[PDB]
Amino acid sequence: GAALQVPFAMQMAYRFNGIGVTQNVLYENQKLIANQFNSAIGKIQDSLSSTASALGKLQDVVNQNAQALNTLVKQLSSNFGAISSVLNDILSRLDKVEAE
Amino acid sequence: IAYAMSIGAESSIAYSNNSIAIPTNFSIQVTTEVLPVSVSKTSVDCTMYICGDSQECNKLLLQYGSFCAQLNRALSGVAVEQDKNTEAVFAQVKQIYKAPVIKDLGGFNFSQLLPDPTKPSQRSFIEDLLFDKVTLQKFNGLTVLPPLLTDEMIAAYTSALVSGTATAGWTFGIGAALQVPFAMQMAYRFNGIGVTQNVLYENQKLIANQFNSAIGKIQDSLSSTASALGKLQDVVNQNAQALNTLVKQLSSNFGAISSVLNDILSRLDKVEAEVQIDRLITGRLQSLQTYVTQQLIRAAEIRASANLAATKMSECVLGQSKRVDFCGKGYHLMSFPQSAPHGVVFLHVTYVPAQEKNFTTAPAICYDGKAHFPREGVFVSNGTHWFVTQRNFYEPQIITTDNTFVSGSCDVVIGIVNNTVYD
Amino acid sequence: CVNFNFNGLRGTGVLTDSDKRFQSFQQFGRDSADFTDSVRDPQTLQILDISPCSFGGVSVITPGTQTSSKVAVLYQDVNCTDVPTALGLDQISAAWRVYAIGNDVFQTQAGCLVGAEHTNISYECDIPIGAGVCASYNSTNSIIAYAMSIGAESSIAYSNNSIAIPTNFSIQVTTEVLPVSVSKTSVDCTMY
Amino acid sequence: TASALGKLQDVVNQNAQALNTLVKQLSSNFGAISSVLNDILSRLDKVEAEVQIDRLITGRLQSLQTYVTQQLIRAAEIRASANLAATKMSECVLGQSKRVDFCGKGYHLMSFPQSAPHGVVFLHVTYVPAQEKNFTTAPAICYDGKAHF
Amino acid sequence: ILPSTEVVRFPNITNFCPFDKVFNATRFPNVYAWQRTKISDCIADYTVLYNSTSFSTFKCYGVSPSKLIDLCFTSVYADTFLIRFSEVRQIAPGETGVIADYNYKLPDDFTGCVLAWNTAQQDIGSYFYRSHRAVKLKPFERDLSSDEN
Ligand SMILES: *[C@@H]1O[C@H](CO)[C@@H](O[C@@H]2O[C@H](CO)[C@@H](O)[C@H](O)[C@H]2NC(C)=O)[C@H](O)[C@H]1NC(C)=O
Ligand SMILES: *[C@@H]1O[C@H](CO)[C@@H](O[C@@H]2O[C@H](CO)[C@@H](O)[C@H](O)[C@H]2NC(C)=O)[C@H](O)[C@H]1NC(C)=O
Ligand SMILES: *[C@@H]1O[C@H](CO)[C@@H](O[C@@H]2O[C@H](CO)[C@@H](O)[C@H](O)[C@H]2NC(C)=O)[C@H](O)[C@H]1NC(C)=O
Ligand SMILES: *[C@@H]1O[C@H](CO)[C@@H](O[C@@H]2O[C@H](CO)[C@@H](O)[C@H](O)[C@H]2NC(C)=O)[C@H](O)[C@H]1NC(C)=O
Ligand SMILES: *[C@@H]1O[C@H](CO)[C@@H](O[C@@H]2O[C@H](CO)[C@@H](O)[C@H](O)[C@H]2NC(C)=O)[C@H](O)[C@H]1NC(C)=O
Ligand SMILES: *[C@@H]1O[C@H](CO)[C@@H](O)[C@H](O)[C@H]1NC(C)=O
Ligand SMILES: *[C@@H]1O[C@H](CO)[C@@H](O)[C@H](O)[C@H]1NC(C)=O
Ligand SMILES: *[C@@H]1O[C@H](CO)[C@@H](O)[C@H](O)[C@H]1NC(C)=O
Ligand SMILES: *[C@@H]1O[C@H](CO)[C@@H](O)[C@H](O)[C@H]1NC(C)=O
Ligand SMILES: *[C@@H]1O[C@H](CO)[C@@H](O)[C@H](O)[C@H]1NC(C)=O
Ligand SMILES: *[C@@H]1O[C@H](CO)[C@@H](O)[C@H](O)[C@H]1NC(C)=O
Ligand SMILES: *[C@@H]1O[C@H](CO)[C@@H](O)[C@H](O)[C@H]1NC(C)=O
Repeated sequence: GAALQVPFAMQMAYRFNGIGVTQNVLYENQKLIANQFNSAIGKIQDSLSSTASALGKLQDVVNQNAQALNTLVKQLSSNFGAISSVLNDILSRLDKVEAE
Repeated sequence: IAYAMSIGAESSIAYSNNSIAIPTNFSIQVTTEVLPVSVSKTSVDCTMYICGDSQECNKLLLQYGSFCAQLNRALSGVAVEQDKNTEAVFAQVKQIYKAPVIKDLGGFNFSQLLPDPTKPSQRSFIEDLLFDKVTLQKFNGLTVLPPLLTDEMIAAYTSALVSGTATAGWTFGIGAALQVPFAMQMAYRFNGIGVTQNVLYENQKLIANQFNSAIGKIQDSLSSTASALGKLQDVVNQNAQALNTLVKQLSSNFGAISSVLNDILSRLDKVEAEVQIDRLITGRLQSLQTYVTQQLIRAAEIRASANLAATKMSECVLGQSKRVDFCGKGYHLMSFPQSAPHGVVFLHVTYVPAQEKNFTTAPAICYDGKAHFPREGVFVSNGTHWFVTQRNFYEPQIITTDNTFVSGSCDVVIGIVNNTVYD
Repeated sequence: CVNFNFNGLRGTGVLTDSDKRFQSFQQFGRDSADFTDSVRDPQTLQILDISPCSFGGVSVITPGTQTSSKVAVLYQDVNCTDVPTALGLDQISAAWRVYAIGNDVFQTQAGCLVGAEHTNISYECDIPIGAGVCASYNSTNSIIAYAMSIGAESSIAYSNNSIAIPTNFSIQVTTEVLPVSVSKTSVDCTMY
Repeated sequence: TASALGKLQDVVNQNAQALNTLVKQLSSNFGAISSVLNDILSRLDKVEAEVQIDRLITGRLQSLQTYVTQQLIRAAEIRASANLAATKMSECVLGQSKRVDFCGKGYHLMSFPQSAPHGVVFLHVTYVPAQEKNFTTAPAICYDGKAHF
Repeated sequence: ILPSTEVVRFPNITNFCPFDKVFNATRFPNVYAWQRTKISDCIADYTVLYNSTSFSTFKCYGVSPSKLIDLCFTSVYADTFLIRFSEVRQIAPGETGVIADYNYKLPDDFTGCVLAWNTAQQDIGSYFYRSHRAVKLKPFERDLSSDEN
């Protein structure tokens, strides 16, 4: 359906209520929970800024695509049993019936 | 015409820091999801594909016996694999339950989903519509073995599953089928959501007429638009395009003097035609290897979709799934399965709130220096009184010690308002 | 099944009198993926269709050769009366001529099956024939053929006001097996 | 019964069949004068044996490429099965899963994992009702002009 | 199944083919003015020439000399001329020389048979050939301009 407006403190309170933690828990130390959330956000921001290996899977995907394209342009450089890798000297040195 | 993509209509919600909006009325809608199960079991032959019953061509292929052994074994394994896929997605319950004598189960019409009793067939009306929507080289050795499960047995499976969901309850797969009335079955479908069980017992006729109208609307949507089942037609088109690609690749010469072996065997001596036949048989073997590899990739994708459909039938048909947006856009995920040519079609009956109303809201209630919190639902407020209601419907009652629980003090919580709590 | 040389068009097959539409100048007909399928003889000009000189759609159903060494033959895409015409038993061996026409022929949706007999009672599928029929060996020494039992037909009395409630339970342990990896095979450039 | 663990033996048989078919494809000639390179290098001059060795090396490279591609497909299928097993251990062993018919036929999905040669085996302890009894049923109860549920 | 017997069927043609009026004329033409004779409605015996004619070069491109019996041709042309003994090797597709550039060029998509025999006693005298053309000929072309330069 549509977006029904709910205040964020109660929406956290019913996030805990769907766990097994009783709803009263957040209403005693809401400031502690919010400061823990802010500290965790700052810590994951610092972890993203420091270590350049947390997002290695996307770089592996890009590296696999680049390695496939580089392998294709490397496979283009062989001759496959012909007299040369490039077609220009084959079309230049040989007649049609042999270069076919 | 050329434009930019509309990502959507820009909306805004007034987050006013103390107000909630509560639905006061609901609706029931049926959503259709289409999932492929298998593709056509294509088996190619060693003889009659490369060699047109030719003795010299066969004599040269007798140095490539293991290649066609690989191809035949791989294609037979893929065919057996999709027979297993079709068995696993449909044949989960073993006892084929018969249809009920009455198609009207507490006001909910079921004659569309089940086959009519005055017919010797087994496919229902919706399955007949689905069969009418989906529209479906032998001297080259490309033979399509028929599926192991015929469409009548698949129709019997779907009829057994739909009648089991209509007659039995959640225990359709677990143990034997325990009979439950469909009104109470839908009532405890509602009770596993957050909607209180009393809701269905006030407007059961409205709910049943909504279900009947949704069934008629999805039947009309199946009758009108010929693009709802495009995934199955895409699968059939991919198989036909692969076979047409193979018979088009058969028409090249692969560096030999001709595409066909007859004029090569007729115009040339054996010592010269040996090289040409070797080039042609090498090109055709690599063409078959390409076809078998692409068939393996397609069968892997179809296996993934069939396992997804088996999980959907194990979670949404045999029971109620509480995963959000797994089977349809809604709250409860009770579905009916229908057969389709190389596919399955799920009809999910989902519950969507419709009409909304604004209220002001506080988390806790201070009574006698004690903070009471609601056991279920939120504390809504009218212009005069304070009530408590459930989240997914508007049914308010007075604040009662049975509906709340006491915890903490009245100064440790922010946003609290205060009044009296009834005893 | 003959070798033919029609105007230098060497081939192998069975020639059958056909009525294909040719022009006044056409000498052979291209069909499927460039195959000579209709030809014209130069003497007493008429149209001959080159059928392939046997049937490629022949399946063999067997148990293990360490078990029985007993065989059954399935012909697809064809009836079972024209099995001698399609197979061509004028040239095939004597041991094939039992399975070409016999006392144990069975027409089904997927052709006909020779070597197995129908029993009306249905069991679980051992060897998947296809199109709903199955074959087995357990069934004093023969391959049996039947239709698949989809399950035992049950009925539940939906009586509009009655429930059935369990009064006793049980606990059972079920075993599921999942593969995790395969052998890590590495090949070398040298020595292969 | 020696057929309950047939999936692992199917995996091992598929790997062994792939390796055996690779060493069977090594025994062909691919249009050259012989399958082995020793008699080609012994009987022919280099200018003529160059073409035969080129044909053999092209055929063997395509055989290796076919084997590597089929190994990639098999590794994709095994990756899907291993991710399913990881989800099963994270949901049915590490805790209780409320999904219907995910881990065994029953109600609660508490599982024990055991190792297996290139595999895992889950033992689900499931709860199934056995004995049934018929009763008559009404949804609500009217007391004092009020409907109790 | 295996093949048996033959259903060889060839057209009812009874004419024997005039090899003596195309291979044994009184004097063969010049190479720069080569004649072309269309051969039609005859039988390609190739066996009356096995006596008293020694074939110095019989090279067939596209077909083989061992399979000329089995084939019936739609149409045959015969280009006939007379050259020196060392210049027979120039009549092949994809080749240059004096005869292959300035008198008679053969196409790259050739499907035929070159048939040449030495005869130093039948033809005695003087013949003409072109050696100073500005542009090489197109295939199967003829030029008779004696003083084009
Ligand atoms: C809640 O919504 C449903 C439909 O979404 C309403 O049901 C309709 O009511 C009108 C008025 O009586 C009928 O004419 C229609 O036949 C009903 N069904 C449908 C499918 O439109 C219902 O009245 C609404 N209830 C409230 C309290 O607003
Ligand atoms: C619930 O209240 C909000 C807040 O007013 C409504 O959103 C719109 O708010 C702006 C200013 O805040 C008003 O000018 C609009 O008139 C409001 N919209 C409407 C349709 O009145 C929100 O719409 C209200 N919910 C409902 C269901 O009307
Ligand atoms: C419920 O079923 C269980 C087994 O399904 C019954 O337990 C058995 O009871 C008999 C009778 O005393 C014992 O001999 C067996 O050893 C028990 N265990 C098993 C595994 O069979 C139990 O009695 C049943 N209870 C009721 C009330 O019917
Ligand atoms: C619960 O009641 C139903 C209804 O009778 C039982 O189903 C069968 O019903 C037919 C007629 O409807 C009777 O003739 C049969 O005798 C009933 N079966 C049996 C085994 O008695 C159903 O079986 C009952 N449940 C149980 C567990 O007995
Ligand atoms: C040798 O060649 C000559 C001429 O090429 C052949 O002579 C012809 O023979 C046939 C029948 O034998 C006669 O009808 C012709 O009149 C002959 N032609 C002449 C005399 O010019 C002769 O047959 C050949 N012999 C062999 C053994 O091949
Ligand atoms: C809000 O609902 C209560 C229900 O008892 C009613 O008494 C009150 O008058 C209502 N107030 C408004 C502003 O509608
Ligand atoms: C929400 O924020 C506004 C803005 O300051 C404030 O006036 C209001 O009291 C807040 N709501 C509650 C429940 O404190
Ligand atoms: C109720 O709340 C008001 C304002 O929030 C406060 O002034 C009053 O003292 C509260 N009642 C009691 C009994 O504390
Ligand atoms: C001669 O040619 C005609 C024309 O096709 C044919 O009908 C006839 O059978 C032929 N006779 C012989 C003896 O080949
Ligand atoms: C044989 O098969 C054809 C089509 O496959 C069918 O029309 C016919 O009825 C069958 N039986 C006979 C006796 O021809
Ligand atoms: C199948 O044949 C058996 C053997 O005579 C017979 O007893 C049985 O009744 C038959 N099945 C049916 C459904 O008639
Ligand atoms: C060709 O003609 C010459 C001169 O007429 C003659 O001497 C010779 O025998 C002939 N050869 C053949 C094969 O006819």
